[PDB]
Amino acid sequence: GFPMKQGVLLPTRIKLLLTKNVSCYRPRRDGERKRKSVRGAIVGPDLAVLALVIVKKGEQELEGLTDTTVPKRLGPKRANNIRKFFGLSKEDDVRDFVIRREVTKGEKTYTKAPKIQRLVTPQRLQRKRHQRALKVRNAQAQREAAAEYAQLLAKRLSERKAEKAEI
Amino acid sequence: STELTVQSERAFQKQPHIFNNPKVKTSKRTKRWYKNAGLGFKTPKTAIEGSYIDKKCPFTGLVSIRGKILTGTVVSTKMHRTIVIRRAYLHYIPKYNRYEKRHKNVPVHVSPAFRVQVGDIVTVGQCRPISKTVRFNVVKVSAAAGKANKQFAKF
Amino acid sequence: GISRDSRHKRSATGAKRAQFRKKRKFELGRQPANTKIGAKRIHSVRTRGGNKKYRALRIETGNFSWASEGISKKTRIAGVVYHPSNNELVRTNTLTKAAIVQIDATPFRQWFEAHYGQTLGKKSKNAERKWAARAASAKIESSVESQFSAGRLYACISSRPGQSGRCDGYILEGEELAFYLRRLTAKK
Amino acid sequence: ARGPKKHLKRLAAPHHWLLDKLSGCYAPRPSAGPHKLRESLPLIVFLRNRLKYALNGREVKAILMQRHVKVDGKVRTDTTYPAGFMDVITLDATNENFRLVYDVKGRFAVHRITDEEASYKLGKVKKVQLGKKGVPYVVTHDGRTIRYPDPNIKVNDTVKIDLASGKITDFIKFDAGKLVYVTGGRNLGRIGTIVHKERHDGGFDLVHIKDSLDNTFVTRLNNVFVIGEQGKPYISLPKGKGIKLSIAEERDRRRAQQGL
RNA sequence: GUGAACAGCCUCUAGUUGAUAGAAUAAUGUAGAUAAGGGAAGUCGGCAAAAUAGAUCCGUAACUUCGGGAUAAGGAUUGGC
RNA sequence: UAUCUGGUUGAUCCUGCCAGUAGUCAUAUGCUUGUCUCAAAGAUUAAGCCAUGCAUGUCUAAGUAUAAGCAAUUUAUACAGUGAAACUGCGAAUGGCUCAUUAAAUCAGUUAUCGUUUAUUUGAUAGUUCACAUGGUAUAACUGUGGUAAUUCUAGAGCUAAUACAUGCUUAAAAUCUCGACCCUUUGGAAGAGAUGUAUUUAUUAGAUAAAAAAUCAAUGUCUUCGGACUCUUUGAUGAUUCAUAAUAACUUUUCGAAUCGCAUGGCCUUGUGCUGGCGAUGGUUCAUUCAAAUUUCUGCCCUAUCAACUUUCGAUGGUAGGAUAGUGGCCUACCAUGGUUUCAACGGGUAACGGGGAAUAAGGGUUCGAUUCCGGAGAGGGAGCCUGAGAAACGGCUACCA
RNA sequence: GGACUUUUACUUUGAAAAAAUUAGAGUGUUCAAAGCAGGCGUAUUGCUCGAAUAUAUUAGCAUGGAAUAAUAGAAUAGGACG
RNA sequence: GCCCGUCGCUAGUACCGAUUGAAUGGCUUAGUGAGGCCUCAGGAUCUGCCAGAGCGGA
Ligand SMILES: CN[C@@H]1[C@@H](O)[C@@H](O[C@@H]2[C@@H](O)[C@H](O[C@H]3O[C@H](CN)CC[C@H]3N)[C@@H](N)C[C@H]2N)OC[C@]1(C)O
Ligand SMILES: [Mg+2]
Ligand SMILES: [Mg+2]
Ligand SMILES: [Mg+2]
Ligand SMILES: [Mg+2]
Ligand SMILES: [Mg+2]
Ligand SMILES: [Mg+2]
Ligand SMILES: [Mg+2]
Ligand SMILES: [Mg+2]
Ligand SMILES: [Mg+2]
Ligand SMILES: [Mg+2]
Ligand SMILES: [Mg+2]
Ligand SMILES: [Mg+2]
Ligand SMILES: [Mg+2]
Ligand SMILES: [Mg+2]
Ligand SMILES: [Mg+2]
Ligand SMILES: [Mg+2]
Ligand SMILES: [Mg+2]
Ligand SMILES: [Mg+2]
Ligand SMILES: [Mg+2]
Ligand SMILES: [Mg+2]
Ligand SMILES: [Mg+2]
Ligand SMILES: [Mg+2]
Ligand SMILES: [Mg+2]
Ligand SMILES: [Mg+2]
Ligand SMILES: [Mg+2]
Ligand SMILES: [Mg+2]
Ligand SMILES: [Mg+2]
Ligand SMILES: [Mg+2]
Ligand SMILES: [Mg+2]
Ligand SMILES: [Mg+2]
Ligand SMILES: [Mg+2]
Ligand SMILES: [Mg+2]
Ligand SMILES: [Mg+2]
Ligand SMILES: [Mg+2]
Ligand SMILES: [Mg+2]
Ligand SMILES: [Mg+2]
Ligand SMILES: [Mg+2]
Ligand SMILES: [Mg+2]
Ligand SMILES: [Mg+2]
Ligand SMILES: [Mg+2]
Ligand SMILES: [Mg+2]
Ligand SMILES: [Mg+2]
Ligand SMILES: [Mg+2]
Ligand SMILES: [Mg+2]
Ligand SMILES: [Mg+2]
Ligand SMILES: [Mg+2]
Ligand SMILES: [Mg+2]
Ligand SMILES: [Mg+2]
Ligand SMILES: [Mg+2]
Ligand SMILES: [Mg+2]
Ligand SMILES: [Mg+2]
Ligand SMILES: [Mg+2]
Ligand SMILES: [Mg+2]
Ligand SMILES: [Mg+2]
Ligand SMILES: [Mg+2]
Ligand SMILES: [Mg+2]
Repeated sequence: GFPMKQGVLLPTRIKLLLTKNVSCYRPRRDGERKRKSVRGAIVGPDLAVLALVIVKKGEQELEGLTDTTVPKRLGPKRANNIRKFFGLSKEDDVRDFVIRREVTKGEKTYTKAPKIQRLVTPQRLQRKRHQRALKVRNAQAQREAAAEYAQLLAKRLSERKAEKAEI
Repeated sequence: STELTVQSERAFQKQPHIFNNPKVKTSKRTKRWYKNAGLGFKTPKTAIEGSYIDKKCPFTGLVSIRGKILTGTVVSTKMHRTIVIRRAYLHYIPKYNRYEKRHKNVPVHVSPAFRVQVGDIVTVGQCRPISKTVRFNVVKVSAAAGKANKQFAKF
Repeated sequence: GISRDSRHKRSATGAKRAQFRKKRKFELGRQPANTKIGAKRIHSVRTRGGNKKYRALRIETGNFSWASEGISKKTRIAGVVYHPSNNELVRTNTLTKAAIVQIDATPFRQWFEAHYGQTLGKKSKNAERKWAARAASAKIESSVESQFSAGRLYACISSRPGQSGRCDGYILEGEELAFYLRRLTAKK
Repeated sequence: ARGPKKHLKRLAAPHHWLLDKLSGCYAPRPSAGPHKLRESLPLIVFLRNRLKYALNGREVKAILMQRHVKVDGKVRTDTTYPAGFMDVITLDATNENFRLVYDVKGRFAVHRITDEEASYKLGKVKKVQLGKKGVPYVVTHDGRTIRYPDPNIKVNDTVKIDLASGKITDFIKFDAGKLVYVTGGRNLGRIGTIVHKERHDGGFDLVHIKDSLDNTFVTRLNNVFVIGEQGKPYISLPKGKGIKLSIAEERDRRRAQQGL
């Protein structure tokens, strides 16, 4: 049952150290590395099973493979992803261009669809406008508070020059 | 110790960030930074008049004196730019209601501001760790002779 | 791994100390960068508390200041002529703090003969203006001057390249450049 | 020991909390915040043991999660929040306003104030530093960073604070003859008047104090919190106003008037 | 010349190339070699044989007539440029 | 709460022990056992070994839902209720257990950080960046086709998201700097062009005060009442700094400066789906604060000389330089010096030794104990090594060895 | 703030000192070991005392003391004051 | 009367003692040396700035 991990260049099974972001290993803790037993990448009589992907068709259709056909699972979700599945540029208003899936509860047959993420909304510009707002509205108020000091200290120095008259 | 060569190390010895501009011609040569260590301690003249370098000198160097301050007499001058003092003290045994003589030998780095001799009492301020042994630094020298003169020639 | 603990070593009395507890990740130490010249390549140590550090090895360029000219220009590093710690660093041309290199002089020569116009060693309207407001300060030093003919200037590395990833420093000048000048050709 | 400790065993709990030996295992651990672990009251010890409004801890959260509690105007929904000296706890139901302040015996007091007095509070400047880009900032025993202050404010002084905004509305210097609050030391909780301060270059300035019964003592400069000018406190003092009768003079007060 | 050396190995001067000869290459011999794994089981007996080996640096027990035992034992190192 | 009695002689008074007597927050054992309240307990031997179960998980109006999930009705042809799984985040470094180690170690009281790191909490802090009606893919769950006696093992194929992954726009006023096309001869003056947030590395300048005045040399500031003249604008903290902070020249596989989410939806016309705006969530750099951490100053241990010299192969003591670390430091490395401890007991050996709070015994003085409910330290069979992370040299994490 | 100061032992006082333990005030857990509670009316809409105190020592810091006991000084004056 | 030493019976404890004795625990020269980490490389296949080409990223 030991899988093939490409890159080893061996007919033989060898043990390795497996990490995040490599196959044959599903790390069960943060930073967990585990020593597992990988089967080599070169084919041999020793394999119970082999995995093959068809690069080109052939003069004979194959029963459960070329003859039949499957649907994809889910349609585009991200806005521009629907936009670039259908090729709509940014005008065409991808809302009604979302894909919808049916289902039926005891003749009640119903509808559902994605929620288009990274959609441009009126709500979403209200925040953007608000952010450039706070940042400038804050900016100047600190300049005035700075002038309150430049007045408080400079008019403290006009108290210190006028007390020289008391001397 | 110290007391010549100023440059004797393969490294060029200099104070950090104290710059003598070559184009601006000075008749004093060296521009020498110092401070007063504080805690009511005179930064001595020789720290200013001196030509020396050492960065473990609490007056011209980058170590700061803080924490304990200690009295003790110098038993060993044998190390260059550090020395060991014997601070004695008495220990009270409650059962017998008496005292027993103890001592603790404190290595302390002596800046080359001072000429220290064996037998001279010394005041010593605490500083950051300097060497493996030395957490303390010579600050004030309390004995200028310690019988040195009473030995004299015949006549 | 490496441990900077004093729990090893010995007493001041010269007593063997027993092994107490274990190594902790916070007593830790790491390998020397042994940073070199050529082909900039740098790895980043992730240190205690976030705090990336930057491992120089193979840096061919760094920012060097002209001490008495108040200006700084990045150059090439041409080698290492000296080092106070181990001579093997000069031989291997390894880059460390207080390591004596040679740099370029051309970014400094391009800038001096612009800011001044005095053509080391060897017409515009407002140009001759400030050129004349200058000089009197154009004398420099014979020992920095004569260097410029060779096309390489004696600098000193003031940074920690394995720590900071940058090789920076100042041009040897005045008393330092005078001193290394002795050991430089009293060793060579 | 491999990390920060997240519990408190209820013995090592600070005793000015006045928590009973049994009935539990652990104290609540005061969270990080304005006030230090040793010196602080968590709202749970307040809303439960002091004010007896909440019997559980379960009730203390079921309360705080209604926003009812708030400190210095902010709502403060965290149970272990490290409330402490000078803090103003305002229940909007019951319209109660408390300032957290010390008895003479050294604990925190349950001491009410007006709807008005609630809106300002003192704090002691713990250092005066020049911040980034020139702005000098002052910072207080309760952890408030306040910028653009009066250059005549120095360390160990005290400050009036707005609590709506945070600005300084007045500053009381540290000079001989000021009303003073003792936070820390055995004398903690005693009050007022500062006869002298002994220098001691090298740390730990001693401060003599005389209350007005004309009793005298000393504490650390660090333990001196300037509360105002002689005879006039800037905030409402509690019953007894930090005098300290001896165990006999407190024995006659109890063995005479109240009750029998 | 190598080297501690008048050792061994190679050389210069000189002096020989003298000792029956040819052709084969069985056994058995004389003289010299090497043997997988085991390691004295062989044998009166380790007979024979093998292993050791120089230098530089480290390290060295009983015991002793204190002179020794000692190269004890046991280690590391070694070219070229 | 200051107590003795019995035992050597034929008798005697002594020495001196045995024995008697008393208590024990001290274990064990034996006989016997009705009640209330309180409640220690596999420490001592063996930190010896372990079957099984359980002991660490986690979601708000508010980072990602198209479950082929349930459920609504009830407004939602993008979504919206509720919500397994999975991604994202955080936690898993606390707790709990044990005392093996450990005798200048730990620990305790007392110091130090002008020697360092710190998630978080709390308080401050951001107009400066070159499709902005908001830019790119690449994946789990899932789907389906699979291998193995065997595990929280996973392979191949087909989808699809983000506060994951990786990119990348933006904003006022002014000012100081450099360059500088021209004309201009005079103390000469100039349109216009760039640069300037923050963070990083370096170097240089400021960061004054110790009481008062003068000539000269180069550069070069601000006023002419045209010869000359000229500042009482900066002055922060500490016992003390190269400190806080500031400025100049550059440097950078440029750190950060919101491509985020919940509620509500209200103005304002010059009517463009134009331009605005509420209550708060999560973030984000720096500084402080807090929660911590790591070192650290003085002084303090049991028995032992049938342990008297110890330390420096191969760091012992110190210097210089670099490397390294979060940082100081022989922490390591090069060259250099010959140093450091001890009869005031070093060094060594032992400890049926973790240290402290405390415990028993009640003239005082002492003696004896403390594995154990609190603090500190160590460890998770023995050793080392390490990933993740603010935090571990973690063990209910991994890797290796030995068992 | 400047400029200097022979250094010690001792004894005074103080500041800084975890809880629990202990000593001990308060409170009638029905007594009691305990515990730190509780105690009062107008017991249908509240009032209110509490949770004291002391011990902590050797060392460290701060301070009054100048006896007892050490310590240094002027003699080949290289002495003191100006 | 008391009383001593060899000799002799019985029991117990310790000592010396060939076995170049044995065991436990801890340090250690030398030899060999897993492992992760740093570093010099490498480059199953897969992307960057439909004949094809340059130099950076995974
Ligand atoms: C061997 N014979 C005995 C020996 O057994 C021993 O006996 C005495 C005995 O005589 C004493 O006791 C005698 O004398 C006492 C005089 N007051 C009274 C009691 C009586 N039995 C005992 N107290 C002690 C023994 N060790 O001492 C004396 C002895 C003669 O040597
Ligand atoms: Mg940081
Ligand atoms: Mg102070
Ligand atoms: Mg201090
Ligand atoms: Mg020879
Ligand atoms: Mg020969
Ligand atoms: Mg012939
Ligand atoms: Mg013959
Ligand atoms: Mg023949
Ligand atoms: Mg023939
Ligand atoms: Mg033959
Ligand atoms: Mg052969
Ligand atoms: Mg063989
Ligand atoms: Mg063999
Ligand atoms: Mg053999
Ligand atoms: Mg044989
Ligand atoms: Mg044999
Ligand atoms: Mg035989
Ligand atoms: Mg025989
Ligand atoms: Mg024989
Ligand atoms: Mg033989
Ligand atoms: Mg051999
Ligand atoms: Mg041999
Ligand atoms: Mg060769
Ligand atoms: Mg009993
Ligand atoms: Mg009965
Ligand atoms: Mg056990
Ligand atoms: Mg076990
Ligand atoms: Mg929902
Ligand atoms: Mg998760
Ligand atoms: Mg724990
Ligand atoms: Mg132990
Ligand atoms: Mg914040
Ligand atoms: Mg984020
Ligand atoms: Mg000064
Ligand atoms: Mg600096
Ligand atoms: Mg700075
Ligand atoms: Mg969203
Ligand atoms: Mg050194
Ligand atoms: Mg360091
Ligand atoms: Mg033990
Ligand atoms: Mg003990
Ligand atoms: Mg005790
Ligand atoms: Mg204990
Ligand atoms: Mg137990
Ligand atoms: Mg541990
Ligand atoms: Mg072992
Ligand atoms: Mg071991
Ligand atoms: Mg472990
Ligand atoms: Mg476990
Ligand atoms: Mg655990
Ligand atoms: Mg074995
Ligand atoms: Mg074993
Ligand atoms: Mg005690
Ligand atoms: Mg007899
Ligand atoms: Mg025996
Ligand atoms: Mg070895």
